[PDB]
Amino acid sequence: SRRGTVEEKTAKSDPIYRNRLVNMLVNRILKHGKKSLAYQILYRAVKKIQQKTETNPLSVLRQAIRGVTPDIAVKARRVGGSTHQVPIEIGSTQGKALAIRWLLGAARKRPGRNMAFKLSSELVDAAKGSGDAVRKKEETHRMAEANRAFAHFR
Amino acid sequence: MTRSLKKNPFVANHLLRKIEKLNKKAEKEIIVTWSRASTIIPTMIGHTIAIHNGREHLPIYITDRMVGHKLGEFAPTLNFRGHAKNDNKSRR
Amino acid sequence: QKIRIKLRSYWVPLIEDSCKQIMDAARTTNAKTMGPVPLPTKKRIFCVLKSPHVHKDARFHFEIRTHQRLIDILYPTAQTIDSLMQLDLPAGVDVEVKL
Amino acid sequence: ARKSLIQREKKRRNLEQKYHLIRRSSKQEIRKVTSLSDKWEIHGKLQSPPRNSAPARLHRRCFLTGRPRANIRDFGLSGHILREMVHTCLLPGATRSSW
Amino acid sequence: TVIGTGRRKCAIARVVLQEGTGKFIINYRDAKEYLQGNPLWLQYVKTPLATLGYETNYDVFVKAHGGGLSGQAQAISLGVARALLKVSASHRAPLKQEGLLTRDSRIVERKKPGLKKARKAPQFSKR
Amino acid sequence: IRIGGVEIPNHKRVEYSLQYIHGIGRSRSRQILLDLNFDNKVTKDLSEEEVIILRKEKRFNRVAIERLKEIRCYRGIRHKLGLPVRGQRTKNNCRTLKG
RNA sequence: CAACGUUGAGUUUGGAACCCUGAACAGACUGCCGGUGAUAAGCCGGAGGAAGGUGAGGAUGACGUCAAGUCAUCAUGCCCCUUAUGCCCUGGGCGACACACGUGCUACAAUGGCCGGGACAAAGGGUCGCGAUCCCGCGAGGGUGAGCUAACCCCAAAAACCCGUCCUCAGUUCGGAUUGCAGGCUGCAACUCGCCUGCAUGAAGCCGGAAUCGCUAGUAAUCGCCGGUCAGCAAUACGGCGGUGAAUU
Repeated sequence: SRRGTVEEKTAKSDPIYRNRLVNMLVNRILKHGKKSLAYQILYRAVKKIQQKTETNPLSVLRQAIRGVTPDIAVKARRVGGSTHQVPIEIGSTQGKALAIRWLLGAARKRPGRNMAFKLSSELVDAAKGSGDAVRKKEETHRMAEANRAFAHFR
Repeated sequence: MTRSLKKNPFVANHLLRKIEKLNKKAEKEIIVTWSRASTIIPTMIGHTIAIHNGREHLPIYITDRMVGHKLGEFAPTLNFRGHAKNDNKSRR
Repeated sequence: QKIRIKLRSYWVPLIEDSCKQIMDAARTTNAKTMGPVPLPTKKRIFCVLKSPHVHKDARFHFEIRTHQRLIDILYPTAQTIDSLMQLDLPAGVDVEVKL
Repeated sequence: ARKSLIQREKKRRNLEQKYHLIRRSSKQEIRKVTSLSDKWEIHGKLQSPPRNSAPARLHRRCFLTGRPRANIRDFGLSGHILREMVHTCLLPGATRSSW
Repeated sequence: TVIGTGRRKCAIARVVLQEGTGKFIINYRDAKEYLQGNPLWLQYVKTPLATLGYETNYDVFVKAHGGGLSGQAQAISLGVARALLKVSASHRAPLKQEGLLTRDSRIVERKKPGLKKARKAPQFSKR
Repeated sequence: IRIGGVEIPNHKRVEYSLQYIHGIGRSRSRQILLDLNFDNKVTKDLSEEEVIILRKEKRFNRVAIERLKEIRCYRGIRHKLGLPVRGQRTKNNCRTLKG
């Protein structure tokens, strides 16, 4: 931490809408180095969502992922001999990163049609309360707050 | 099954010369052979060719159904599952 | 333009000093010469095992840098042939004369 | 590597300049597939003379020791002794490499 | 006429700026013709002209050779950015703020011996 | 409709529907579109004459499986046992010809 | 090969400006500013800059550890064989199997397959060789045969990618194992033992337990090509080249 300080690794922003945090969603859905076709998964899910919702595609993206974004998660740390399941509070930098990992997996673990419909379905299912994407937010809260005594408050 | 055949099937000189000497008025069946890279020519009908495999010479019969074969695929290279004499079992 | 000579060797300070001599001794004879223009080097890279047994790692690298350069004379005069044929100075360079 | 094994292959090199020098072009006219339908068997059948003779039976071997494997066409030596020659200074343009 | 080099990986692209209409011609073909099938990385070619406002006033001719389609596109962007320095030295400050004058030193180099994909070490048998 | 044999193709296009029958693959499905003169359209929108001229093109099912087991000859070894016939190691792999 | 005359193909005269090419030279040295820190070192940021904090990455890996490996590379002590564990040849074997383990490759798809059109690379190879053009064959390939001894000729027309179309997740217009029949090519010669082509067949397999491996950037992942060995065992081994291009600390 003291020896060698790196802030973050960032590439070029979102195509025409201009956003650096949404550019991580195209980089995580990235399969074997194809950024040319990974663009067709995010931007076609922006084109097909405007009929299901009313407002702008950047707004419905942020209003839905707040139900997938965690506040507290469990990490494995050992002290004295026994492995303690101590829960550390997750910030805004790692919390936005953990939200797009479970929305990535929930899209691939639903073999229906193409990835243009699989990502578009799990985008609106987070607003109402359905799918494997929103279930992992309440599942990590079952592991957390139950082991609240292992970690002291701020 | 299709091997390395072009126009020349490649049959040894010591194979055909000894069979053409026996195809004068048709006599003698038992003949010893060492070359297994040789091809079967239709005049080998009725002649029992004993081909080498490293161990000994095995007496194999040649008919009309076996023309495009090499005589080496007839003689077993090693011991697997097929036709062989029942060996006398010693101590286990 | 007419007579083309190819100079091939391994070390660079040897050919650059030998090809510069075929420019200073070729301009004082008669016609003009096109300066020492070097064409791309054909560098090879191949590996070989060091230990005579089972040690697939620690494999080395051998380099054979074939440095090639060209110099052309415009008009072949009688006094240019008496210079270049007698000026046999190469210690490790090979000269190929083409028409 | 042995003086009995290198010699067995030197006797396979002496018939390459006897049988494969002029009378190889006598069989090379009919072993190949001709554009015409008339391809003769008589020469391909009576092809008994090359018993110990074959161009594919030739192995290069090392010029100092003589082992059949890892022979480079450029040097002619094997990877163990080819190394001992370049680690010293016995070959021009055999310096240390990077990439 | 103003010259400008601009390199990326192994892709060199000589940019020569001149005043005119505004048509971009890359290797005897148009900007939409060479980079066909609507590539998104075509927008990064027109970015050094967008921040200053010169696309409708200046015309360009560029010869690209080497690298890939995404490697050639960033070679034009640096080539025009270095060429917009010779027309006026005052247009250096708003252009260097984005990092268009700077070259990306990232290169996919040699594959080291003993390893497969350069850094990837061969896995041995576990206990 | 019965095209030939026991196998009846349904609801798919003519470029794949014929691949269910033995003797016809991906290549021989395109070969019977030059002599039969038709496109790669669906099997539901045809004619009564277009099935009869398609029935004239092949038809050798069930007896096509009989020509694969054919004779027996002298060899045909490792087939009567159930092994790979080639140079594969049957000690660990090759469950394709086994049970 | 910009500007200028064009058989549009730099093609010709011509031009050396640019790209490239090949030798030299300049440049990062925390050096400069500020903060932290013991008014040190160093670290954290910034300025100027193509590039900074050993720039990225090689080569280079001490005294020594395991009497670890190699006397089948070679050399050598000792010992042993020496009408012989010496020598020649033919055929066979090393790519044998009820199984086990390691290291890899090809898939379970549709961010994929297939058909047609179509945009860019780097690095190397080659004269008992690399082999275009044309003709013929569905194809491998064969006939004839130019040029290059080579940034002037050839080996290649690089693949992802991309547009349109089709399919549209049923073990499938996914996958190719296996098998039959018919060929090509290299060599005395290829059944055991080959590579490749053509036709047909077309399973296992729906991402896989315990356990476990590599990688922090242009790396992981993935997509093509070349070389060495070599008559021949051409994208699955090794070495070498480039295309696209992350994640997290």
